[PDB]
Amino acid sequence: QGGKSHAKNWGPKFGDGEIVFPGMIIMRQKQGIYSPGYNVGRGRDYTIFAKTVGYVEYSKLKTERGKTRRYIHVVPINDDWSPEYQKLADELVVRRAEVKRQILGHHVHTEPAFHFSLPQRNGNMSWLLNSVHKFPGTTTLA
Amino acid sequence: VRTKLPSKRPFLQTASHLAVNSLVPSVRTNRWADLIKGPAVRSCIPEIPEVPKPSEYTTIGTIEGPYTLNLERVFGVVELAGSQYKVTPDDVIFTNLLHGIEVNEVVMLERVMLLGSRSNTIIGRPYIPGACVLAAVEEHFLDGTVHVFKRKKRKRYRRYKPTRPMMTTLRILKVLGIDPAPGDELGIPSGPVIKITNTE
Amino acid sequence: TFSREQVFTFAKNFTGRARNVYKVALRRVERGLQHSYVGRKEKKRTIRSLWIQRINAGCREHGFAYSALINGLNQENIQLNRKVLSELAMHEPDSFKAVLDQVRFMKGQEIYANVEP
Amino acid sequence: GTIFNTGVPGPRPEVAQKLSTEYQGHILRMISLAESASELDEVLWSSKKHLRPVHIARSCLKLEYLRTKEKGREVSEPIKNLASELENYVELYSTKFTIGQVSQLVRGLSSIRRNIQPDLLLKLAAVVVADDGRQVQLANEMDCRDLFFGFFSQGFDNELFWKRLSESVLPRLPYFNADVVSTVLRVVSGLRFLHNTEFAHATMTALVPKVGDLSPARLADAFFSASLLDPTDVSGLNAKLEERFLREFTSFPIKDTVTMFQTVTVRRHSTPELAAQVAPLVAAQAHQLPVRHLRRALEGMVTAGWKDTAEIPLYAILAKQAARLVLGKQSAATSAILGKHVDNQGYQRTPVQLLRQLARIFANTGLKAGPGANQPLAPYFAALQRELEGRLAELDEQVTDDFAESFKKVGIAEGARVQI
Amino acid sequence: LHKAYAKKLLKLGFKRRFWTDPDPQMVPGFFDPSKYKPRERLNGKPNLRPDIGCPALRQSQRPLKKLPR
Amino acid sequence: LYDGGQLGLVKFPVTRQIPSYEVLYNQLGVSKLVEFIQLGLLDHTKTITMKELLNAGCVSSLKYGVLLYGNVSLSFPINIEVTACDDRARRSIEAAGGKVTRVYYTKDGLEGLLFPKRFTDKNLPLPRPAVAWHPKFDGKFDAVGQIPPVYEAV
RNA sequence: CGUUCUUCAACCAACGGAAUAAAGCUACGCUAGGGAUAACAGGCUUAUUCGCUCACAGAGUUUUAUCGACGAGCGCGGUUGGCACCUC
RNA sequence: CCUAUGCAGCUUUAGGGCAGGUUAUUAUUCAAUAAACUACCUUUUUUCUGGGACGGACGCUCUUAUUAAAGAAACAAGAGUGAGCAAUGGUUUUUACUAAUUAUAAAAAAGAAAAGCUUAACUGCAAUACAAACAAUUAAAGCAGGGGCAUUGUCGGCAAUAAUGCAUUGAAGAAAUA
RNA sequence: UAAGUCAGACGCAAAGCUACAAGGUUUCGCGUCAAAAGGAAAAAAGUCCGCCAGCGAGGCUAAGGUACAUAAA
RNA sequence: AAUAAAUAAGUUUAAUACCUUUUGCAGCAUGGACCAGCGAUUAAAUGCCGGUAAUUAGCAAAGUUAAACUAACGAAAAAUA
Ligand SMILES: [K+]
Ligand SMILES: [K+]
Ligand SMILES: [K+]
Ligand SMILES: [K+]
Ligand SMILES: [Mg+2]
Ligand SMILES: [Mg+2]
Ligand SMILES: [Mg+2]
Ligand SMILES: [Mg+2]
Ligand SMILES: [Mg+2]
Ligand SMILES: [Mg+2]
Ligand SMILES: [Mg+2]
Ligand SMILES: [Mg+2]
Ligand SMILES: [Mg+2]
Ligand SMILES: [Mg+2]
Ligand SMILES: [Mg+2]
Ligand SMILES: [Mg+2]
Ligand SMILES: [Mg+2]
Ligand SMILES: [Mg+2]
Ligand SMILES: [Mg+2]
Ligand SMILES: [Mg+2]
Repeated sequence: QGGKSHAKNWGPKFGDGEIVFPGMIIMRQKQGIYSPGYNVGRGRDYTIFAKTVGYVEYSKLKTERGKTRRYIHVVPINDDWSPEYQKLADELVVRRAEVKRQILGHHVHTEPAFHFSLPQRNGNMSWLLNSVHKFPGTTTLA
Repeated sequence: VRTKLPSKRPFLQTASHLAVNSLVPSVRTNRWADLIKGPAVRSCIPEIPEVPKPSEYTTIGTIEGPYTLNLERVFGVVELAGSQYKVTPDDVIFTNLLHGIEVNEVVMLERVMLLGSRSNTIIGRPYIPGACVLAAVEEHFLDGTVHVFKRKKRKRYRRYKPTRPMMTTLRILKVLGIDPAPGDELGIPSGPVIKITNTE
Repeated sequence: TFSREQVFTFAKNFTGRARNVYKVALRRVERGLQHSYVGRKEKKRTIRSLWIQRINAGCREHGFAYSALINGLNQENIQLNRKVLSELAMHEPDSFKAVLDQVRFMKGQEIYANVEP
Repeated sequence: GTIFNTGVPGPRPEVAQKLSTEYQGHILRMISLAESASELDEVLWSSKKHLRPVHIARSCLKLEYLRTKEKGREVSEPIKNLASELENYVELYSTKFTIGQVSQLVRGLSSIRRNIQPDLLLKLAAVVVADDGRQVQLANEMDCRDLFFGFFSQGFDNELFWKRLSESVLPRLPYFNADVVSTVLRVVSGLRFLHNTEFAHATMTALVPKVGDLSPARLADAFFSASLLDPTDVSGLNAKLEERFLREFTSFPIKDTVTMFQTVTVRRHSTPELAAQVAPLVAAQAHQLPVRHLRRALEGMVTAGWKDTAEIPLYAILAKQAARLVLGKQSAATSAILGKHVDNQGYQRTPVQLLRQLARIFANTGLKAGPGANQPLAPYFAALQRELEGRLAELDEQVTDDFAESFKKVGIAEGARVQI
Repeated sequence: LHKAYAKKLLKLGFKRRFWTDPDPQMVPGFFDPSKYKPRERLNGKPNLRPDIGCPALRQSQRPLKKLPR
Repeated sequence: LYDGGQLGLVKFPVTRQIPSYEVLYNQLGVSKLVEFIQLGLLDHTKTITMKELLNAGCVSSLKYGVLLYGNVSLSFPINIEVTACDDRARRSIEAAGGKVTRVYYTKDGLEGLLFPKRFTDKNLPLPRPAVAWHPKFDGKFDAVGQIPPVYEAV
């Protein structure tokens, strides 16, 4: 009788000259209307995301067969295309997290603090429990 | 966008710009608009001067004892306490509370706008220089209670606030500035004995 | 809520049960005090209307109009208000006419502090 | 992410494993992991009813670490206000601290250039020296090291305090590490009344077999102190220290090499090592050489007698480096940002005393500044004129004459600005 | 847990630290043979009966049923 | 707490893991033990037992035992007997030359250790020590505690 | 006997699904409420109904005597409807 | 007349029970058990809705009007779906090819078909974002291990937008305790 | 504020449903009422001007008015 | 809605009770004939969040209960010698 499907927000998220950080989504589209340019990626559903720190750019290209192609680019901070820019981006990522924690305040906790320790698997932290809970380092050999 | 939750986009963008500025220094170091910014001024036009006005009221002495008054044949218009009055000797007027005067004191009123008799009239534009009116302070009183009441039907709203205004009473003694018409002169003593206590 | 003493003090001049019956008098007291707030506001409008009527009647006896007088006073820098002008027309006809003649014809003799400069 | 609301950074596994544990001590970890002065203040405010002397000692020590992060500038307002509040707790618990806790307290407050009130400082000293220092025996090496340097920086010069402390520590000197002994030697040199006491000789003798374990920074300071303390080299430390420097000349950082080089020159032991000394300076001149060390390099090279060479104009680059530090100009290049060059830390006003010393040293170098269009000393004096123009109030009759002598010596006496 | 729901739980006095409670019988040297009880499996089914169930899981109290007679 | 009928709080799974019994022990840090000795509330020249810790005020109320944990830099030997210990504490004490012993006590034995006067004032013999512990606890204890501890010099 | 990990199944399609399961009559009816909501009357609307004008095609056959249409516009509140504004 | 945390009486091949009689089986010299028949006891019998009943509907996708940011309702309108594929997945080579889907101006260094080898339709983790009352739902750089095709690139299923179901209870494989 | 609210109404301007009807119904942009006294249009919730702490026989204006009713050519 | 604001005392102008309930009530929606007396978020235990103090609390009387605290990276070198 009635009914409606859940809405999908297709469209751009940033304009020309806006600053982005790695992992941020720039475009949500149902078809490949826009193609990935430099310093960007594309998901299996045609989601375009940034892969470095920089500013968003838009450009148009005319192909060999007379079709129009549209790209999305991310430009480095000072137009630095050298391979040394990657380490600068890594430092900026660490700094950005510190800025956010300072603004939010101490009472917005960003790590858990339980009365027990989480198990370790394959050298990383795991959220799955072991069959038995034991204190670390409270037993000797044999 | 459909959600009513407030957006955090401005917070996410500020954290990105702050991080870059903290680590990467800028190339420019000056701004011309700041370099030539001039001193702060009050305005860009000359100030408008004010128009002088005569003094409102001033004490000149005190009254020693009981007196009597007779009727005269002159009148005038005087501005006092924000309103105008038409006065002749032996009149009583009620005004707002006047500060700095006491009962049984004589005051001088200088904002005279009109003087008249039975043979001549003098018109001020807007004030007459060299004219004055004398009066005696008789009372500083609280007037009758005024009951202030407010209510809104069906809204559970009701307010009651009684009040008592403050006022002053004066009796006119003499009007100076215009001569009576011929044959209208008062040829006998008229007013009280005043002890002058204001010499400038 | 007003007390019995306050209610009966206000209602001492009311008619019938409105004088000595609390429930009847209380509603009559509150409605009357509401009338008084409106009454004080309207008083200032009515009195100014009466002043203008008296001034206009005096002006037209000489062949003038109220609106012409108000404009003429502002050109001469005369700042007499309507309460005073109303009283002059009723009680001081000669002075009221002198004001009209100055505004219309401007034939008054000027006065200086030094009569002989 | 997925765990927290929008804008909240995700957890750090390293921090998460510290806080999630079966053992107590939550408050201590919270203050130890604080990343800013404001964050630490909030932790103390919300835990006021449960603070103890151990918490206060750690809080004052954290001020040392926060200051280190915020380098390139003086102590900020939030740090100063936080230090003031901590002092009230020190007075409250002044009678409950242990020797170790007092040692941490003084070190943290000294690193922030905070002067403890004389009445409170006396109380803290009394705790350490009470019972003739018999409680000092139950302390580790680090506690003793921080006691000596912490109080010395504060300026406590009570003879009885130092006499008792020296007596108790004396038997343990042979068993301390090289760095700990070096710190003790520095304090002895600064305290005149201990210059010729047996304690000074005992310290020098104890350091003889531990020279090889000294760190580059402690090694440089030990050589400086030993030169003033034992000019006769009776203990042999100077001989051993010089031998190690010669063997490991290029194995130390620039700052330590400059300090040791200057000490050798003033000791009149100069040898034909200038060629080896010049190359490291030019190789690393934009970094590892602040204003103070730049002056030290000039004095050592000038005293040694090295002369400007066409291949390596060391004096010319030093003038540019000095001008850069005075002006404070920064660079946005990626290499400079990643290299953490000192010149990009910002602008820091320098004392006029250093400016006069640098100007005199450049004048004594013997190079011209004005006459030539591009002279080695041109950039320094041009920057000096600009800097002085903004601080004329600090110029007096003596300072103006001192610069005028330097300006005439270099060859600028026409009353005109430097070409550059 | 969402902030609005968490505050209500804390306001009511929720302070649990572990998923379950420790067993004092497992501490060495403190085993009491008299107070022996085989370990049981915790029940995960909430009591949702609106007549004798949890007042926080029903909107209002319902009348009780009749007894067999 | 009613949410209108959605009942969102009971849409989450249930966990049944049993926590370790050692959460019933009193925890004592090595850094706190040293502070008491430095202030003079504990005698470091003789063996330290849980009775001394209780009287000194390090431990508030004991029902099962004391767990020693943490890292500390020591300069003098310490000999301490506790019921449980981690590896960080053992290394710290042994580095200075001390000895850490894990002692096994029963319910009745622990009472005699802490309050011997409670038995002598009533002219009662002290509780007797245990013979051995269950093999399931091998690797948890080093020796069987004696109700009157044997103090030694350090 | 209990716990953890890797996984699946049934009724939940009234598809945020739980009191394990599970149909009707009351004109013999009872209580608590609503004009927040129907049946009669009033109100708004005028599709429909009715009337008038333009239109003069077509029948009568010189006549717009009389009858009378496609189509368009306007009016009425009396026909069949729509809404739920007043009163439970 | 409609609306309730509704009440009561009556009815039955609506659910459950056996507590009188009859009947069936078994046992001692007025008894015990019950998917039967009669009697009796107790419990259930949605909501939306241009009033209610009758009829219809309830999950999830695509498209139309409210213009060319997003979002936006009615028992408004026009169409799909509760799957399929051991290759129709992954990856290399060749070229007289450039389609089709429920619907649709996707796409040329891309696809489809043909030929060859394969199982990444993995194990353990994850910065940062889209969306969003919450629950859940969506995209994803990167790190370690073992692999596939290439020979230094890609693979954590399928052009994309639908093919689904919380917790509880039950069951299976393995591992750790007791 | 771990509060109250989850019955909304009309004017101008658009679209769906109805009959390019309804003081109809469903969305959407602005305003007013709701919770707003005072002035103008006849009475005047939603239109036009304009937001009331109190008193006064001072003055200037808005919308709207200026042969009588009824202030002002 | 029986009053209000004024007045030369002749009169003139302004002015559809209250409560409850509602998108909206002078309401042809609800309740009250009038007066006096009576008549409705109270107490206990526990938890959460502010304010004001004590500077651990209770017993006992040199010894015991309750609570609270208990390792995080030992990182500073400011010597015009
Ligand atoms: K349902
Ligand atoms: K009715
Ligand atoms: K209807
Ligand atoms: K009566
Ligand atoms: Mg359907
Ligand atoms: Mg009824
Ligand atoms: Mg209705
Ligand atoms: Mg309606
Ligand atoms: Mg219904
Ligand atoms: Mg969420
Ligand atoms: Mg590979
Ligand atoms: Mg793929
Ligand atoms: Mg509702
Ligand atoms: Mg609603
Ligand atoms: Mg409507
Ligand atoms: Mg309302
Ligand atoms: Mg005017
Ligand atoms: Mg008139
Ligand atoms: Mg209604
Ligand atoms: Mg009645």
